[PDB]
Amino acid sequence: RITLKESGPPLVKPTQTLTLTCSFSGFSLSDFGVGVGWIRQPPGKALEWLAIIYSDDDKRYSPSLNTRLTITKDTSKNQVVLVMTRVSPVDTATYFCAHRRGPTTLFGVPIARGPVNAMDVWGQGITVTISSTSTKGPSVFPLAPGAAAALGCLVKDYFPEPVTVSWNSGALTSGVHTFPAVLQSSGLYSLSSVVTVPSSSLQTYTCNVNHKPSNTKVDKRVEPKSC
Amino acid sequence: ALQLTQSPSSLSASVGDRITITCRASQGVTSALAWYRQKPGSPPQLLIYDASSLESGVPSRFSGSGSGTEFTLTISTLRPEDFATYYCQQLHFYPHTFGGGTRVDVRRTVAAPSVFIFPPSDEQLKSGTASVVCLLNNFYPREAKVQWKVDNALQSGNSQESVTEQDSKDSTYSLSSTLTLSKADYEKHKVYECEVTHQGLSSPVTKSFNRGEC
Amino acid sequence: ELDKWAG
Repeated sequence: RITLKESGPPLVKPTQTLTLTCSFSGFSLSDFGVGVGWIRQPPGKALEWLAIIYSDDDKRYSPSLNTRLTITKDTSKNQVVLVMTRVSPVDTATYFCAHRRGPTTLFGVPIARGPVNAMDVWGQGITVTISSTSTKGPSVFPLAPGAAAALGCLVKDYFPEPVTVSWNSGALTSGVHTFPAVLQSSGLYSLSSVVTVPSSSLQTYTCNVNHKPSNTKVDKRVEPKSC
Repeated sequence: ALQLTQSPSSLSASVGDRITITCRASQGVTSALAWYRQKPGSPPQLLIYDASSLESGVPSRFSGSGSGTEFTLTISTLRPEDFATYYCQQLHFYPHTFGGGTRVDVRRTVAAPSVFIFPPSDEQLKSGTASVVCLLNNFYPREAKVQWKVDNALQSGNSQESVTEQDSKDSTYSLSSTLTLSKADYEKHKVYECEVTHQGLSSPVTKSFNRGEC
Repeated sequence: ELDKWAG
């Protein structure tokens, strides 16, 4: 059984250097033709290939990132390290390392190369956020209005993830939509949480927001304005 | 470099259906192509290697064929765990490219979004910023287009949006879009509009308000 | 260029 696992800092600041380690078990980077590669996935985006290293020590890099990447192996520790320099916000992504089989051998003779055509086992992935932001609590603002009515709370400018939002201390669940946060160009996150109700219920509505990182709890009652 | 284009980018289906996803390469990649299935929150999982070989432990309903520039993955009888995003990967040329992915989600009847526009709170305005949010609630299919207009000027580069995951009961999606402006710019205009295009809407729907109107 | 195990 082959397993891989990524480790490194969850948070990194722009211009800094990011070092990611892939520790694995079940194979050796001294085994014939084996490879270990790195692939990343920005939130909501496609997979992007970064680099790979083989047991005979040949290395290859994405041409778009070549100047900022270094991949290396430590055979005796069963680890592969990928160093990315000068990171910027667009480098925020989940980073995965993965195993690549070498050709099948028969009495130590390569006879099948078809198994090298895939990365067959992947690590769970490690989430890395690139922001110069310091820990900071959200500002919470009201969002106020088939014949459904909508209202919500805009949880703005906080760092880092995550934040939790519930409605009426947990009693309101139907019609609730809490969207995934977006990382603003400022380096702070922002999210909305809304709830749809029969245009008659306008019943009271309060969003309970909690950002553990900054010890910031806020309850904000939201109503249909006009005094 | 080499381009790998997946089709369709998104696909709706129901348990028991037969689906086929295709991947086309800009130059021939021989048989060096792999297919993966990735479920939300998890790493991609290898299904098919070398264009058509079934990876060990992978269920037989998955099948891959093709070589050169055109490949296909077919799942013969879709199971609930197959609602996910699929990717193809080329390993003939460096860099070892991935396709854009194809999202497979639960099919349900077309439903237009209920649209709502929210002006910025007076509380936010006092801090100097103005957020205008637009909500597209419970729609299907997933693709939707939101266009912000301020006093009829098309907005660009000053909004961000996020979409919920498919609802497990509804099978619909919801989308939130935030237009952000300084309090000053905000004050220099009157009509804030959120224009929405979607398959379930005969023509675009616009929700708007005039700033300061009381 | 070409993959390792190609040719």
